Amino acid sequence: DKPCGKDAGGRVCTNNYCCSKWGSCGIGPGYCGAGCQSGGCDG
Repeated sequence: DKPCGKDAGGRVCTNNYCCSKWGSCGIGPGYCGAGCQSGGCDG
């Protein structure tokens, strides 16, 4: 499995997902909240 965000250069999944603080792509409270490095986040 591969990184996103700071541990990749910024990019995320092709879907409107969010990048968690350690490079895991997906959706959830710590993915799209104040944890978000990049992607379709709410904050």
